[PDB]
Amino acid sequence: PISPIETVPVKLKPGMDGPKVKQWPLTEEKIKALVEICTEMEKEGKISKIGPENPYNTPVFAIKKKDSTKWRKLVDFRELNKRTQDFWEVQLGIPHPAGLKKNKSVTVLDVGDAYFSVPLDEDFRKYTAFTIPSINNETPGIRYQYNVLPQGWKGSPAIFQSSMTKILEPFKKQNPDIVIYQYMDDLYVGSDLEIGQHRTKIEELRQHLLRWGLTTPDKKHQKEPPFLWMGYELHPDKWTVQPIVLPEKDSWTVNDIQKLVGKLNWASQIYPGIKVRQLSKLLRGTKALTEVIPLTEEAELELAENREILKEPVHGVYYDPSKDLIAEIQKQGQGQWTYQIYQEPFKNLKTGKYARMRGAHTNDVKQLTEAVQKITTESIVIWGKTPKFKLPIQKETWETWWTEYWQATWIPEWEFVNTPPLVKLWYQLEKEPIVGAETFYVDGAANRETKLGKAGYVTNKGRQKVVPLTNTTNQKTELQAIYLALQDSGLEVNIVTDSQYALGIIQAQPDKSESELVNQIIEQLIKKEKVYLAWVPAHKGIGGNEQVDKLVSAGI
Amino acid sequence: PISPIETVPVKLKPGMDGPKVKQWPLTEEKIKALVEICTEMEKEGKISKIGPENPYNTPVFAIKKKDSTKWRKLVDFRELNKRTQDFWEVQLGIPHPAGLKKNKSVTVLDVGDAYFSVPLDEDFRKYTAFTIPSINNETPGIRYQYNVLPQGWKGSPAIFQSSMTKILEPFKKQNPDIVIYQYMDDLYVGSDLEIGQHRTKIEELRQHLLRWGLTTPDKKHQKEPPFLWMGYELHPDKWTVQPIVLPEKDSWTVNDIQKLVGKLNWASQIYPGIKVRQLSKLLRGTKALTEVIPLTEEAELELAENREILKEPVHGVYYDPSKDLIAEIQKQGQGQWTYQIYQEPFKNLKTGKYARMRGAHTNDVKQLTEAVQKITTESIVIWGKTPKFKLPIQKETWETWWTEYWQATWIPEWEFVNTPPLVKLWYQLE
Ligand SMILES: COc1ccc2c(c1)N(C(=O)OC(C)C)[C@@H](CSC)C(=S)N2
Repeated sequence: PISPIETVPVKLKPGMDGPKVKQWPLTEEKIKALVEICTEMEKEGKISKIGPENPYNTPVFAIKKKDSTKWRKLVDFRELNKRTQDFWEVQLGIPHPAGLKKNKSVTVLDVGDAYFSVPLDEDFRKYTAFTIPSINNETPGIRYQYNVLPQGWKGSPAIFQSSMTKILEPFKKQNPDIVIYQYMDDLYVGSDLEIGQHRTKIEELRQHLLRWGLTTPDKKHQKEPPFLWMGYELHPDKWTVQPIVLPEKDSWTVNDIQKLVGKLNWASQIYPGIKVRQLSKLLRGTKALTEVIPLTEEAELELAENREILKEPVHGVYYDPSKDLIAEIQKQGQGQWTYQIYQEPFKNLKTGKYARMRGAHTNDVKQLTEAVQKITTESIVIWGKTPKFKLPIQKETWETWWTEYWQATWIPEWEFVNTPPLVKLWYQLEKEPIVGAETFYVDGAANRETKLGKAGYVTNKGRQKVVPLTNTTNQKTELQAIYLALQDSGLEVNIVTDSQYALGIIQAQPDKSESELVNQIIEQLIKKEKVYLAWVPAHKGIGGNEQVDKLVSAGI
Repeated sequence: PISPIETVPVKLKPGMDGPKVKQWPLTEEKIKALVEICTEMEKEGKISKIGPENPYNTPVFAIKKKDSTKWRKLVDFRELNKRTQDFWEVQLGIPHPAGLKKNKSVTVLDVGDAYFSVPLDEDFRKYTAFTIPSINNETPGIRYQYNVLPQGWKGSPAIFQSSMTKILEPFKKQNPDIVIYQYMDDLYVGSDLEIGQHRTKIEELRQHLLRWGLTTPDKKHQKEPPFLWMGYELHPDKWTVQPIVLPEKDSWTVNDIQKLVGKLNWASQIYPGIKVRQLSKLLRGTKALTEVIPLTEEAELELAENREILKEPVHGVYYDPSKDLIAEIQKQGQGQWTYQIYQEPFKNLKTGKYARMRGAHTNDVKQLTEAVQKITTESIVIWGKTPKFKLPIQKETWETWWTEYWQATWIPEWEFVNTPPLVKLWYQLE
């Protein structure tokens, strides 16, 4: 049944014309199966035979699924989709179960083939044209043309949604309180009316729709209470994804690890603590899906650690605005952090994770704040609100940090919390130069081509030292020189550098870097009493720099 | 009321289709507020909901421009401007009165509402499409297109230029010694007469305007400690400075000399020919730090002579209108921040220092946003162009909190700095 609703005007991308594909015939039983549908599709008015005029073709596939009983066809408008104008984004994102409201009764209606009920613009029909020659191609005039929204076509979804939005409006107002949502071929209706008062209203909606032209052949609520919406498992007061199973192999490929990382990533929503750190760390190699990446003990100790979690069911609660929002975060180490957002304690609303990847060595605090951000962001995306923050940070360590750092930030409403993995700044590089402490003029360099470097220092009291290095970088040398300077010094020290780069990392105050050298330096910094770092230019610089590099150079 | 007035055909540069821009997710209150606004504007005939046939989009925001009571719907037209107006920067472009800067006192006032009566080209309206975001994607986005002239848009005042000029003439005639620039929904008015006389002269224009049309310069009111009353009152009679400032005392120890030389070495990239060598000579001997070493002979020649090149900078004072301005601010001491506008690195056209009283609301973001806003007006007045900003702040961070303290009608282009520069000194430039 065709819907009377007004059809939106559709044109082709400027100066373009529609498809002309006079397809290669098939005298198969398929050619009769075609008209079996057509000369019964036109009866329902979905299509219409058009005259031998200008209307140009689009390929028909007479196929049918593996013994589908009902042999159903489908025209593929691949070339038409190319020609048609651009519409508004349908899949502008999906709603997240994390910020929905508690509903007494929810219903879902099947809006498939409802695309087929909504009509198509008259000054456009001609483009969806198609012909189909039978016996000996001596009867070509079996030329049909669509009147509704063609399955698979470009406009089809964006228009349908619009038409439905249009259609639901009068109904959404005769009873404002009941909310409706729609997507693809599903209609998630919902309200807080007693089952009977509720189930009647549904049949009311059904008749309304049916009064236009759309159809819901399913007598009532046909979709079983537990729903598989975009994988998610939906129940009246809880949510998850029941089918969350990842197989164990022994010699897998990049192809398979990608799906793993992704299924794991998916699970991060409710399952607290899931880490994909080492799990993804390996995929970093130049992509070739069929190449087998051998697992590391870390990658092994991570999956099973995850399997442990994923083995048992854990659900998610729903949103209730009347109650305030709160989020808590905590560190897992190696850059991994994890969060949970709740309202009622241990009434898990949603969870997730952040990890500072690729861009190595950074401060712990910058991470925590980078974390807050993802959350802040994702909250607005969901609840349109920003949560109260429960985070392991001493107020003074934050005060000093933003008062120290160069880049700008703002962490809203937050409160302290204790958990062993506490975030704090272990050291601070001295602001002013330490008076009694020895001055280590330092320098480092390497023969970029040969990779053989020499690192070292000289002190105010002529305490020199130079140590060789091979298969290292010019920068590795620069840092090695500082570590050296730290080692051989007392509790308080003043160190001066030639490289601006070197300076940066130390001032950045990181911790727990995978880089073996940086850790060593970090530990030295923590062990120290006071450390004043200074920076002077590399080449034209003096102050000792006009000797410390003549001391560390040899080879070319 | 649908006005039968004739419109001007708006066609952009071919090979450039309309803005398909992602709408930032907004706060609940902010959304309801936009809905309020739009619903009334819809009745007023101003804007109209559209269908799927319109794929274009533009970001909308919610501001508290007045004095933070009612919500102002701000539209991010940045793209459309690019997409149309850079060819209508010539076609019907409003020229800049190059002395507005040399002027003694200027005032800015909303003239946005003016464009609302006037209609927008039928075949172009589609490009003004914007979307009000539904929370958690609950419902489909709310889509309208402007039917009249858009506030944020740069093409709007261009069209109204004719109408504006006319509505200005009586004031322009009786008052010649007063300049009037129109960059967007704002009118900049400059005078060389003092405050008292000037405010009464402004009220005059406001009155004049309001007389000559429902063009309403929104109400005068106070705020901060030493109580103000009407319009944003700038004073470009002092829009110049030398924020360099070397240590007039701290030049005794090794470190002081060490640190000194580096800033001087960076200054070399800007002010050419700076003698640092003779001064850096009394360092070479690897001597201890904190050692109070008195300054030598030939080394003093490198200071005093190059300390006067720091108080007299002239070179490529030139400004290319074919190129764009780039302003980069950097976080300094608690309350202070420092900006630098240039078009080609080191070639610094304007260099200033911003600083909001540390105490009122010691917020980090507010400060920056405030800065940018000011830094920008500083540009318009002096060049009639908004700079691309190199922001020392996290992308995601800004995209969240900017719209909060944004009391401007316009929105400049921006970028984010993810790198710490040695550039930060006691008083720094670029
Ligand atoms: C067991 O299914 C549900 C349980 C709670 C909710 C929903 C479905 N919601 C929905 O939009 O359907 C899909 C897209 C999730 C709506 C009520 S249906 C309008 C809300 S506010 N909370």
